[PDB]
Amino acid sequence: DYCKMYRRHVRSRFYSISVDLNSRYTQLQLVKESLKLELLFEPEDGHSEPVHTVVFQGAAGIGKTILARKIMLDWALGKLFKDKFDYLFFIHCREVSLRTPRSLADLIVSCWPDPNPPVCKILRKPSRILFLMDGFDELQGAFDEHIGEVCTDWQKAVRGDILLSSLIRKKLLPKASLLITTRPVALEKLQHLLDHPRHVEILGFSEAKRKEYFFKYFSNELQAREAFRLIQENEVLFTMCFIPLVCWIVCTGLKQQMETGKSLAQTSKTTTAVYVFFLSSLLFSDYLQGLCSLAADGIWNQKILFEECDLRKHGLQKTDVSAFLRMNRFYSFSHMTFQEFFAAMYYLLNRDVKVLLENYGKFEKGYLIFVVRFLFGLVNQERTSYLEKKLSCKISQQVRLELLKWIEVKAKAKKLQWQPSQLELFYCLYEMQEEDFVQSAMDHFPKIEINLSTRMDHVVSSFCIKNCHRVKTLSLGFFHTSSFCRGLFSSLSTNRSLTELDLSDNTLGDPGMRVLCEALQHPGCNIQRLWLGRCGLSHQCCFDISSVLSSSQKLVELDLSDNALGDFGIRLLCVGLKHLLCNLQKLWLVSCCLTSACCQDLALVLSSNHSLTRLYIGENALGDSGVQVLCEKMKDPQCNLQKLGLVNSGLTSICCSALTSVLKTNQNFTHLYLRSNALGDTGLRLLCEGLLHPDCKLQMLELDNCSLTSHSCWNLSTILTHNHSLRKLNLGNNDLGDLCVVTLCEVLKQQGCLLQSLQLGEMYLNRETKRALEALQEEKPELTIVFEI
Amino acid sequence: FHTSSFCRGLFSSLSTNRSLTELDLSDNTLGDPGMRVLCEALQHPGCNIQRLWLGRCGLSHQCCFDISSVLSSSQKLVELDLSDNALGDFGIRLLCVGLKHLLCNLQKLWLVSCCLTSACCQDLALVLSSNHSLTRLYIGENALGDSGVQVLCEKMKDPQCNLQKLGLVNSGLTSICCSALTSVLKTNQNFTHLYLRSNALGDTGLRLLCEGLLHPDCKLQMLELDNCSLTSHSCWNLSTILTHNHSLRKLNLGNNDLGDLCVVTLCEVLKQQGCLLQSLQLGEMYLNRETKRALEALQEEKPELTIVFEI
Ligand SMILES: CC(C)(O)c1coc(S(=O)(=O)NC(=O)Nc2c3c(cc4c2CCC4)C=CC3)c1
Ligand SMILES: Nc1ncnc2c1ncn2[C@@H]1O[C@H](COP(=O)(O)OP(=O)(O)O)[C@@H](O)[C@H]1O
Repeated sequence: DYCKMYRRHVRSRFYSISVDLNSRYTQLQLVKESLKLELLFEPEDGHSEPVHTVVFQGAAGIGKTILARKIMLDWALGKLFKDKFDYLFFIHCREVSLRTPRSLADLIVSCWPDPNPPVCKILRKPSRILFLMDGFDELQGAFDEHIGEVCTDWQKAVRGDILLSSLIRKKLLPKASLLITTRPVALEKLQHLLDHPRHVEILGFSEAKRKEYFFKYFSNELQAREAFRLIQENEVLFTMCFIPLVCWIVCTGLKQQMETGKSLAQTSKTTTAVYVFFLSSLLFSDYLQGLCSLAADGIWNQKILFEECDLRKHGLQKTDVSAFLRMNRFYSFSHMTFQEFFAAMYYLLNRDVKVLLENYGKFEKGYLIFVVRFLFGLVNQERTSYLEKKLSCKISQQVRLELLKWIEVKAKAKKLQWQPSQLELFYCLYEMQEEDFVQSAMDHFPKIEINLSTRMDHVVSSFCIKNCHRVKTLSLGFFHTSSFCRGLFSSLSTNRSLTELDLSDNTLGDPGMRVLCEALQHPGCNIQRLWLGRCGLSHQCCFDISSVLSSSQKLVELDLSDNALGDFGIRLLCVGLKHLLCNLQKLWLVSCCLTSACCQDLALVLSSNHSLTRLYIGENALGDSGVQVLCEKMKDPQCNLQKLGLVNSGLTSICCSALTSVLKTNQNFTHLYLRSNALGDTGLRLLCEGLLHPDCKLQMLELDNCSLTSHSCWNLSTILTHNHSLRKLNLGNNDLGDLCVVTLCEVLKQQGCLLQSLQLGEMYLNRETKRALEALQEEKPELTIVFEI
Repeated sequence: FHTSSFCRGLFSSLSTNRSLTELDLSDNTLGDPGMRVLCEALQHPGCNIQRLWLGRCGLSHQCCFDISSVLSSSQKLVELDLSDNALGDFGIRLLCVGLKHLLCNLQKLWLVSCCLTSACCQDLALVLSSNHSLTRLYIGENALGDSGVQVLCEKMKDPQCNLQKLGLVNSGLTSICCSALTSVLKTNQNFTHLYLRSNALGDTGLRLLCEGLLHPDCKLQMLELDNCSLTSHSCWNLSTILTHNHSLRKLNLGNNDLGDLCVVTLCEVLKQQGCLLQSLQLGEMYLNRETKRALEALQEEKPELTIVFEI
């Protein structure tokens, strides 16, 4: 059969990567943004748009190419896509040059062993055909201008980029399958070309998978066990080994060490500089210059399949082929990271460094930063000296100052979208490992925002913020953590500059919140502000937070919105709040799944803590009973509460009498919110009962969506005519009628009203009403209106 | 609520009424012949009506001839409404004859949703150079387009033009007419207000408006941009407008995805005392907690600068 012979041929091609593939292969961890490899293309939901558009993301050396070759070999061995698919094809960006227009026939002929495939027979059922695009970072060189060029003929010879762009949007063989493996850097535009794709990220080895990989690498079990033990000797190296490429490099280095008699613990002692130490252990200035210039010209030209002319220009000769390079004549680097490393080393042995600084972005997915990363690696004073004394060369030093200036350029720029993320900057600053320069070039980050998804991220963040000395606002993202939280927040207590800490929407969980709590109550921490919205906490964290409040006198405000604390959680918090050393001022408790029962406890807080100015207990099933319980204790003039809020509390007019008492008595209760409460006109009249009081101080009174009516409208007129202190108001979603609006207008006309804002959003008024509102805006422009819906 | 005889019998006395000043007839389907009857009722010298609203009356181009005669014969009428009547470009061509008359004292003219096109715009231009009493025009919700707006503006750039509060709500414009609007802002010294909602101006259009907004001779006292389908790329231009325009005192940005960075930059720009803005709206978008804190702060230290950030 044709499929059997083609599968045998691709098995022959993909048997090795030399070194055998499957024997050295080890499983990886992948999660859809764990998704099993055998569970790839079936739709989890029965209404999935074509499953044929799946995109893959991963780091450099994560195993996208190895995953592609492994799935191809499985399809060549009778494992996967036998009863489901029939044909699998391989397309590579490096081989498919964008300058030469081609067709799908060319790709099939290249993939087929026979230069004369049955093209007529194999282009009838695209369902059982899957096209693979590996290394997508070499395709969008002209997608930004070729949006409208569409080709749908399989036999038509059109530029490779245009043809693949046509393939992506499912119009050339629309029912065929596609599998694209990409770097995650520059997907922002590609998702526009994608028709309901599935983004799957690759995370690499776990601990057991790492041990399996060392077993499958070394031919000696004892040597593999010693390598494993020395990997756990260095925690940093063990964390770095989640990338299979680093495992390969360290295994080869340990092989070279033990065969030559060198000790293996030296490899473990070497951190963050695996590539440089590996190169030094493996091993002339003309050779280095030629190879470095070859890598640099490949960088500019996006060329990997070098020919003789490049080596002629760079002075490289036939005797200049080594292990890093590979001859196929075709010259190609074994893995790209090596050529970025050589290009980075070039600029320290066009030599103008500014090409790296500003010509970034000309290549999709940012080849340069990785390059520049090793630049920060090499410019390290100890590493620079070691490079000079190991290769007898000299390293330029103005490059460090230029890179510093680039650091401030990146930090202080405005159009921050095009630049790569700040986590890349922190990777660089961890790579270089120069304390004074890190501190000096890092004092330019008053506000730090980072999103963490692996052990390496946690380690680099720990180092970076530990180096920080002048940071004020800090945010974190645990995008998937007791050990993680400990490792990060241990340094935060020692940080004497931090003042605001954002952790909203992170599912750090309850034990992580506990870890944060014992981190905070250390006397060194200077955090005055802590936001914890939607953290997924519960009543357990309230005990720890209460301890923090009773022990810390620097914290000012605090947020706990949308955590199911409950009335028991509030009961736990009030113990800390009532403590005489609590300096809390603003306390959010929105949507904390509360009930009226907690309200009583809250009352004691208002008579035990005087620093609490504004409370926000909206969106809870408090009710009239709870509001009355709060108000009854709140009527004391000594109570210092200012800006209470009861948004969507399900109240009624019953609590309005208590609110009236509060307004009549308290002299500091300025603001007040009541939206989404069925107060009614009786409730508004009851509020008016206290609003007219000469001792009132209410400086705003929101009533949006209170389900009001025009019966208490005279009360509105009275409030405006007599309240000389109220300066804002809201009436959204209240059917008051045209007569009420015009009476409001005529009341506002006089100079005795000091109102400075009013909203009539979202209702249908009249033409006469609109004229009256325009007039009142005309003669008095200070009194703003938002009447327009 | 169900009229030639009816209209005659009623409006015969209205001409003799020496006290009436405003006459509302919105939503009445009095038809076109009834509107004619009203017209011969009005142009009697005794009538003192200064205000006539005719929204959704179901009129057509036929009534425009009679209304033009009324305008050319009456010197007491001040404003006039014709919203949601299918007048058409021919109806506007008929009206402009009366409007261009030297005895027309019209000040406010609504023409919202009059089924117009760009062709009428040229005629309207002559009005602005023939009638100086016309202060505010409202020609929104029509398929005018960039060509029509350019035709209006090209004649509108004269500093002698007395138009103040033009409006182009939902006119289907684009950034092309923004250069003409920039010229208007650069030249005219009385064009205070201006509406542009529901127009796909874009960030390029906002930059083009900023080109004339920054002019020291500007006088624009409000600039609505709600639902203009904006973005954060021209955001520096927003900062520049607030930092340099000392006359603008209102603004609208509803239904514009500007992003958190833009909102916080807006905040920090507004912080300084060099900004005289007295209102701003950020209705109907999803902001951030830090954004909300910044907005609450700017409301705290300076209470005069109102914000409607809450959706
Ligand atoms: C921000 C984000 C998600 O980490 C990212 C964005 O872009 C990339 S990547 O595609 O540049 N890959 C890499 O940097 N891999 C990589 C890493 C380390 C060490 C090495 C490599 C490559 C060889 C040595 C240590 C952590 C990652 C990653
Ligand atoms: N599944 C795997 N099993 C064993 N080694 C792997 C695996 N994936 C990657 N590697 C290691 O990574 C190297 C190849 O990296 P590659 O897959 O080309 O990275 P990328 O896919 O990011 O280009 C090989 O030397 C190999 O040792």
